Amino acid sequence: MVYSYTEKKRIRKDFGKRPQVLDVPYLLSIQLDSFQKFIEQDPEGQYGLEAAFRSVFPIQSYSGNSELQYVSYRLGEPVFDVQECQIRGVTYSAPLRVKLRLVIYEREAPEGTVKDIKEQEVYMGEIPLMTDNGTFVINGTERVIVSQLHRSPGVFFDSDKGKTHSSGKVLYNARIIPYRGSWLDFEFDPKDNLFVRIDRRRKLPATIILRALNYTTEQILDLFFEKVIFEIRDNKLQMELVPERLRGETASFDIEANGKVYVEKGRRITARHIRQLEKDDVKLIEVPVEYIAGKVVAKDYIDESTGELICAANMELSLDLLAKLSQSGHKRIETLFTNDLDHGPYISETLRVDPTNDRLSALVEIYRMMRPGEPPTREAAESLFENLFFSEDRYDLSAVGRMKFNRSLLREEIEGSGILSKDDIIDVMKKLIDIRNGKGEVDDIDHLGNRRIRSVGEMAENQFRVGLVRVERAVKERLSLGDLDTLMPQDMINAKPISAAVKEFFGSSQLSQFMDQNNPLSEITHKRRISALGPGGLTRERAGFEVRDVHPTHYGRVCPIETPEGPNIGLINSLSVYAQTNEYGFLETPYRKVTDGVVTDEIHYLSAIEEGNYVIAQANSNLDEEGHFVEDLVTCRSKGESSLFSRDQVDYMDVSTQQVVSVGASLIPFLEHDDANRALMGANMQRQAVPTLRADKPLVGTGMERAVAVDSGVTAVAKRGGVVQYVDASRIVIKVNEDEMYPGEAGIDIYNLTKYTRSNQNTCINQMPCVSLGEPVERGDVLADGPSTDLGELALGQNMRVAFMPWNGYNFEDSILVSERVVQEDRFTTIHIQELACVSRDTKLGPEEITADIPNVGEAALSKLDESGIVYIGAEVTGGDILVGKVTPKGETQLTPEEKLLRAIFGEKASDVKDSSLRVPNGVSGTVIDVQVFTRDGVEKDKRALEIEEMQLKQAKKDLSEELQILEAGLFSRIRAVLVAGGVEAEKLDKLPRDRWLELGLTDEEKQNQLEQLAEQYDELKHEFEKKLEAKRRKITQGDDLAPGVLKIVKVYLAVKRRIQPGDKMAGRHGNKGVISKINPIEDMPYDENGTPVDIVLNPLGVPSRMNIGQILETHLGMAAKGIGDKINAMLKQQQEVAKLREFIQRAYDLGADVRQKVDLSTFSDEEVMRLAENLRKGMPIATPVFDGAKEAEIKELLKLGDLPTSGQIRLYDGRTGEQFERPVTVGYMYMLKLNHLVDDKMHARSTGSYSLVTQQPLGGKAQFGGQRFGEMEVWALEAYGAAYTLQEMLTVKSDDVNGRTKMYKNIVDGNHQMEPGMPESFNVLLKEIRSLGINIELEDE
Amino acid sequence: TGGLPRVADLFEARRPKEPAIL
Amino acid sequence: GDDEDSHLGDFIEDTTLELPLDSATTESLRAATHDVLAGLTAREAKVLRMR
Amino acid sequence: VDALLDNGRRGRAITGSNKRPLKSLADMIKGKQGRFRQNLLGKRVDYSGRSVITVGPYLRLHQCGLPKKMALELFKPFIYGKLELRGLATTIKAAKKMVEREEAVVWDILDEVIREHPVLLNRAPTLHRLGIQAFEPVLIEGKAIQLHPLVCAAYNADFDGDQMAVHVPLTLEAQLEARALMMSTNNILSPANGEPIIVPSQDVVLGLYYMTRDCVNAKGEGMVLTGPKEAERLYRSGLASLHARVKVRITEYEKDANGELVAKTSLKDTTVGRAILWMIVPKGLPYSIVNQALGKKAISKMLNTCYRILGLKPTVIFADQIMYTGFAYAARSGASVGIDDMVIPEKKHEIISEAEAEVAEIQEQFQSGLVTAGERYNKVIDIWAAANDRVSKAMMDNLQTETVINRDGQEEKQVSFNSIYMMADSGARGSAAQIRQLAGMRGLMAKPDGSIIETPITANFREGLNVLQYFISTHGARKGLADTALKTANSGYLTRRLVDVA
Amino acid sequence: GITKASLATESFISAASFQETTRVLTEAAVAGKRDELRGLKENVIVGRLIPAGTGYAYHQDRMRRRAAG
Ligand SMILES: CO[C@H]1/C=C/O[C@@]2(C)Oc3c(C)c(O)c4c(O)c(c(/C=N/N5CCN(C)CC5)c(O)c4c3C2=O)NC(=O)/C(C)=C\C=C\[C@H](C)[C@H](O)[C@@H](C)[C@@H](O)[C@@H](C)[C@H](OC(C)=O)[C@@H]1C
Ligand SMILES: [Mg+2]
Repeated sequence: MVYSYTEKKRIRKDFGKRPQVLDVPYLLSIQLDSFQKFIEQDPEGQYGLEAAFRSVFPIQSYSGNSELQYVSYRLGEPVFDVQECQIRGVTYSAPLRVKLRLVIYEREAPEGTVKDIKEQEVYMGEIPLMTDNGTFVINGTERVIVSQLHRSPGVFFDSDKGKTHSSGKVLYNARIIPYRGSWLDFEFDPKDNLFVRIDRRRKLPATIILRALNYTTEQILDLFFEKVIFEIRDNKLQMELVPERLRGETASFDIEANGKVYVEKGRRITARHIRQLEKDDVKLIEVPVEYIAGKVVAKDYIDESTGELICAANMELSLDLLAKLSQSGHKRIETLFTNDLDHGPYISETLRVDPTNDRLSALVEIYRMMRPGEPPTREAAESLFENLFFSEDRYDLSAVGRMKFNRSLLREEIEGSGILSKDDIIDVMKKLIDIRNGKGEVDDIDHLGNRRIRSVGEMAENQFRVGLVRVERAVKERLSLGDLDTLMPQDMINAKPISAAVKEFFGSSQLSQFMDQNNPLSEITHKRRISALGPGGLTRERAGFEVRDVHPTHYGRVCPIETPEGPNIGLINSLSVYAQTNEYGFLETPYRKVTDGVVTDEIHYLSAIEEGNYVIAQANSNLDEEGHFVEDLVTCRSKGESSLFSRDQVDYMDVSTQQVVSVGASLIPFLEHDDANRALMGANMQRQAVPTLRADKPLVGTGMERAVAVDSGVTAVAKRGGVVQYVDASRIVIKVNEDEMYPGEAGIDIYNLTKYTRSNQNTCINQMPCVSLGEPVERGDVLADGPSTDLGELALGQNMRVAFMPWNGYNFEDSILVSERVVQEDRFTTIHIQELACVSRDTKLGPEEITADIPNVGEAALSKLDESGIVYIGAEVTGGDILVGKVTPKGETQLTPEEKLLRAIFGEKASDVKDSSLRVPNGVSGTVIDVQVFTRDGVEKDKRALEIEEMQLKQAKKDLSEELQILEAGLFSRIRAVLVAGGVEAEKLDKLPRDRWLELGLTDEEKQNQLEQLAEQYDELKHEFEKKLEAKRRKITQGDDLAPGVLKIVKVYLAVKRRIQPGDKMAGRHGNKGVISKINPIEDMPYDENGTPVDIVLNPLGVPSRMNIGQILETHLGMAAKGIGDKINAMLKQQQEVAKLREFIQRAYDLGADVRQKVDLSTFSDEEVMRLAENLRKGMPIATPVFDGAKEAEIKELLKLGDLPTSGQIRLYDGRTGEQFERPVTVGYMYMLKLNHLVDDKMHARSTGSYSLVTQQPLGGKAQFGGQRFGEMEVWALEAYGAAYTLQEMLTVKSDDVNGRTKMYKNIVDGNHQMEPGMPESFNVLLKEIRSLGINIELEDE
Repeated sequence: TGGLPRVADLFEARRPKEPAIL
Repeated sequence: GDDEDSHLGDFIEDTTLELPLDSATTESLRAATHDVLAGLTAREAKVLRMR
Repeated sequence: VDALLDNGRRGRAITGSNKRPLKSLADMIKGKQGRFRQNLLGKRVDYSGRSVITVGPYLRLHQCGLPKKMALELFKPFIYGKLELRGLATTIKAAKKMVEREEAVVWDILDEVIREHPVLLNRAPTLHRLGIQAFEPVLIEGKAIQLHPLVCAAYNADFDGDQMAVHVPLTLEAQLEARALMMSTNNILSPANGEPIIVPSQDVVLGLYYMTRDCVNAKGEGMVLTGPKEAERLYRSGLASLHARVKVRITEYEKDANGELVAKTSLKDTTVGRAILWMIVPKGLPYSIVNQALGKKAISKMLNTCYRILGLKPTVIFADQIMYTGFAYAARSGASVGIDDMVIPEKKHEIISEAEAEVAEIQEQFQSGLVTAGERYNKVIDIWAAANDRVSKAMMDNLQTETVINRDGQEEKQVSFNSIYMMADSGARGSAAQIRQLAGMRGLMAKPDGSIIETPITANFREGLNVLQYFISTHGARKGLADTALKTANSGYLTRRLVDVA
Repeated sequence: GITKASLATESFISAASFQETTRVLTEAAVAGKRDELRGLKENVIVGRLIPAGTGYAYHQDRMRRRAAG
């Protein structure tokens, strides 16, 4: 706070104006919070194991009155820890121990229990655990589970205008999507007939569902339609008139009542006429007997006398029907209110297409729809229909479903039942009908209020839930016949069923994937990731551009520019900087509440639907002092659109200027200047930078780079503040400050650094200490850097001097021309750690031996192996060397005449064993940094395995002893201090042996109780050391359990150092790729007047076409930065004094006006200042905020301080001719990444390799790669040219002809180039396959 | 209309939606 | 993998075949021993070709 | 029996212990699409390889750089047979041990087997027949394939890491097929239209544009020289500027006789640069072709006429030279791009203001009901659009001619020598549209549903875009990426139906 | 239309390639259709010289030997 200790070492100069009101939260939040919610004790149905338990429980038997309920659960300590779990290969997991209660009710109750046995914590499954960094270890490999984005459960109303039927007219359909259970769809048609289909099944007329809910015809019309009252009073037809009913209709006759004619025939009834009737209160008018010819009667009508049905409900009345029901004494007739514009007569026409009548009829036709072909039954239809939407078992909307359902239906209750009710169905239909009537609107799927985000916690809960139902069937099945007190809740509940639901998820699921770890950003950008793919999601082939496209709701939640560019674009994205999961699971973003005309710093998080109505200001706005908007009108976005908004209107304002982007995009300096296409590519490639040998630091930056390094776990951050007691390349020991220290045990924090080891991507992950002996460190400071981090910042590469100019075509397209100085400085060098394996299996002929005796190898070959047959640690090896000797039995070689003479002449005994030994792949060369030997339990460990075991044994004791020693000294040094208070004897105390100190007491005080405390914790450690050593020894000596057939396994780990060579991919942060073309001597490099060459020569032509201008700015400011450095490098080399240095640096940190940096003279003028300058002499680190970043003027002014031109261009001279270059060229310092495509991976070549058995075709078996695949398109290419023979040779002798290939090869060596082609085995196989059927296929003629 | 799909329609001879008569 | 037409059987190599880079060397050793058997007397050649 | 022959026509029997239905004999033939054997894709091929490609400007148009290691493994049989043909190896085994040892003598054996022996190079999207071309191999240290720049167009091959595949023509007929059909030099013209596909690409054409160009006053203006020879002697020595207006004696040729080359000599009014370039132009081409500014369009029509007049061989050797010289002089030019190279109009801010009153005018007309909402919208959209055109044609005038220089008098004005303009004018890279986005305001973007936002992007890239402006820019990007990524696959489908029908 | 016109090809091996295989094989097998090659697709499947370009000389020379003395 107000600058840290490693901030005193080096400070990044920060342009940008806008003060940051909110700071970047924990970037790993999502991953961690969710699982914390999954596994936790929640005393209620809130999601958790508790809830998932309470769902499937209690389990009662079938009618047997045997019930099983649930008490409580617990997670046991992990069997192995995370590190051990990786080496051995098992999964990092904890036992789930759950208390169960078995009750059996006395048969023919009043409910009472014969006996209830409480089975103490039956064990079911081991659930995986998340690392502190948010990763899971499934089998020895760090894996991340990506959050999913799917359609939220609820109701959704869509259109389908256009494409359907090509008549226009649109359509309106509703869809009810539960979290679990079947889908219910409502949709219209061109005939305005409402239809319903359950799931995707056959279309059915809508009303058939209402009947299954026990609604008669009479009640369907009464729900969806209003009532037009017709009275027969005195004689001939009066009618009730609601004055609003006449809008949108033309008078069909004389409209007159109260002796006054309001409207005549042929006069449409407008707002004027309607006003007259409303104000004159005309309830009853006289109508003709012919008007009811179209009106549909509402209820049923019978003849009171004859008891016969005159007309059924929902029947069109006619002039004759009116006569037959009038003489029967009917005064009133109810008809439908039907308007072809406002309230539509839809349901009415749906009934006429309805084949059913009563509930049983509908249930039959429904049961026969879902499960057709089988005879229907009443109980079957009833059972099915009740099991669909009404069963607590087979249907749930959960909380999100019910909430959005009720919310979208304009209800009050925000939470409710998890099944569907008749009230619920009726309302949805009403809304669809309301929309067709023109009042109300349809949602859109792309809105982020309808897009829900799951995550590890939620997903595991579903899987664990699945386990409990499949175990549920069993418990009931067993509790059916159970004998009373013999069985207990163990014999019922199994492990394998439940354990396998969760195991099948984490093990293989589209959402569980290898952490992409070549790079911290890669990690951290993977752990925040969204996916619309996988189970319960769409597929690349299924969904179109609507969903892929960026939506207005994406602001501040999902990053627009970080998405993969490819088959799935917009199907991934990444999480925004400030985004957070809504309580219900939506995406909400931070905002500032603007009351009256002031911008308040209270933050308010708004979800996608929450933000809709409010008016939100811009992150970039000008306010001052009290924070009143400076301009009279300011740019804002309100509803789905952006326009200028008035001074005091705005309800809220953006929190930060960054909040729109993602950690990836937030790391691109001068992002505001790059076209979005190149920006995408930039944040996409930045994740690919393989770390380097020397972590550099970005010279040009954003200021997020600090946050990414620390929040990702690659680095090591101080737990508590203090002074460094001990610094080693291995560990770091900090003596805690007492204020931060807990009273007991005293303590020091010991950090064990990760050393050279294999990453998932086979890169090198190694930590280095960044602090010096006896240096003050404060809590939350970086103790040691990881790979690709520099002094706490994030360096994914190394910045270097770059010049833009065509150089003799060697840069032609994007190609990059790099000075030899770069490769000599070994700065772009990269370290790879590869794991190679050797397996000794079991064959029916015999077991395979790892022995060092290998047929047909010289003494030079077997040199690098020890007596046991495994290469020594540290021995440098190259391609072809034997890492592990292996030999497998193959008996009776069955040789030939000429081979027998050869052996006869040379008297060689051809061994009964063939050589399987593991040898280094062709071309890769490195140093062996390690060897592991896993052995089956029961086979005798060989020499080397034992040597290794003793070493590990010995190594374990040293580490543990090291622990105890530093720990004990740390504790006794505190006892010395407490003993000196109240009874101080300074020189006296340290004379006698330290172990006997514990006897001295103290005067009555808490200090006596402190000595007591330290005593307890001391002895605890003494024994804790003991127990830890024992466990480790057993874990070392215990034979690791292996697969079937494998007797023993040897894994060798090589550390290859690849530097850089033509063909490697290199790119800047701006989306500018390149492939190094030529490596040029320093002699030929363009140099400046000072004689200093330039490291890299880029082609300028790439800049205008792809519009990324930041890459130029990044160069310029960079140049300026190096300037401030170089200057300092001179004054430090001048050793001017603390004053001059201090003076000049201050000038830099101010820079002319109005920036947020502030600065020094709080810093200690001597020890702190001189150290800061020493770190800046390489260059002056600068921070360009994302959209707050520096400006041209600021850069030129910094260039003024630099001594370098404003143009940013200088004169350059060709190192060859020494002559000048016409025109100035731009030179500066651009940060550049080495992506890992490196050419000596991609390159492959094959002459003649192995071949596939089923069809003879080139197949790589040696990691000697199978040949290149020759396609259809490539065939056409040969056919367009006239080249027939190349094509025949391509698809015959070169591949598929088992003869022609050998007959050819012999000709190639004989020196005769020909081909004797024959027939490709593919077509030759096809003949037998065809002939294998009843088809006779012959080859005719001659 | 137009574009690459327009080309495919031409070579596919498809009779248009609201054609003329000769 | 890939959901692609790659199926397990497509990855099983043939071990009973003889590689051409080899078959050429078989045809060569014949030419070799046939050359060297001409270095002996007609009876030594007949006797060695017989044994 | 049914399940055996063709499974799925009745019950779909499922395989033992595995849920997935067992594949029957009919399913063995069938697939996606039709047959698996020849359908894409289609059998693996021996003697082949692949890797990342890089530039290699030194190459002649008929060759390509091949990694030493790739070539060793590819020609292994050739190497073995040649090694014991000359008697460097006792037998094939000893030869194998030799190349496996990489004995120094073997590299020389490979130079023999490579010399006259084309290899086939291919790229991903094999569309037209130019997708495969033959080259003469050149042994190269390093793991990257070097590809002659002039061909990169036919392949649509960038250097951003695209990889290419190599194939060896084993049989003799294939060697001669490769050399006489698929050789690089034998297809220089697109089969779609007779225009040359070997047209120089970007650096090279910027070279020739900077070469033949003229400023108003430069060292040596007005003097006279005997011939192109002494023109280069003048330039390289630093006496004369590359572009200065100068009369020099040149000798052109016209074959306008009957199969016979006429010669004619005169004093041509030209520049120094065009004089030097004339050294390359073969024979019967007139000097008229090089006397202009030589943009990318003209520089192609140069090659075409050269082909339609002198024939093939002269055109090839011509083409090589243009590339070599293009790259070379462009490097001398020191063309670059700075931030001060993008000139914003001084009048931009004013145009925006004027265009801003119209919108507030139409708004006032809509508030009073004088105009309907839709009619309002269309109006505002039009004025902003007109504004964009105004600024574009503002910055275009300023950028283009603003070089104002003095010859012996006060002033005169010519086409600007500003870096970015030369790029866009020559035809190398960049275009009036993209330049407009750099300096003048860029556009009015479009919301996903296809409507166009009525508040354009008033800023550009030389200035900053604020949050909103960038966000609005995003939809356009995303539809772009999406359209190409899906539309790439679609193009292929069209050719498929076509080649099937033909 | 192009997709419709490509449907008719005399040679069935070509048709079994891009059309629906099952139907082609049956519908041809009943009539006892005898495929003479002569086309491109079919010669590629069976693996001999394409009846165009370099191969055109071959096919020509064979086509005349056929149905001839
Ligand atoms: C279990 O997951 C598998 C299958 C799901 O099946 C399936 C259908 O559902 C998917 C989901 C849910 C995804 O979220 C996904 C994905 O997010 C993604 C790619 C495509 N990846 N690329 C492929 C390589 N390519 C040349 C670059 C683009 C995918 O295909 C998928 C994907 C599927 O296809 N990509 C990215 O997100 C981006 C932009 C970066 C990720 C980079 C690192 C490198 C990857 O994480 C590596 C570490 C692996 O993790 C994956 C390979 C997972 O494989 C394993 C073994 O771990 C694989 C997703
Ligand atoms: Mg590319």
